[PDB]
Amino acid sequence: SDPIKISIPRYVLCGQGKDAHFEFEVKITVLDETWTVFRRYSRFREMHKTLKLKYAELAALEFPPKKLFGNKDERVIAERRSHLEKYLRDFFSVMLQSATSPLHINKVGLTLSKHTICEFSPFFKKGVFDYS
Repeated sequence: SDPIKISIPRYVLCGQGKDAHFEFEVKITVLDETWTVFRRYSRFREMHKTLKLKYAELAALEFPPKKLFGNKDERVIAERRSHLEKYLRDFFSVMLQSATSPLHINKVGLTLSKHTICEFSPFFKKGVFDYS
């Protein structure tokens, strides 16, 4: 009844020195299949810019800006985690509603599986550190 579930349960520190940055643990579930990808903010933002020019309705979504107080402060990172989570959830909400989308709700007896999502955007494909 609710075909695509997503959460961001935690964020992890990657890299060493000043090249160290945060990635977000994205847990995705479609039907009864779950997998997890690690994605930094930049990758979310590029995903949004890329997909917005292909599906105009996404422009009604507010993407979270990166915040000028303290990239060093984990409280900032935690707020960002919450916001990215809400964003992904709304992203799929819109993509389930929009008729010209490959994700649209009319495929939910048919062709919507891990595969539809993974192909829909390289953002959701299992790459290196990602896992199922």
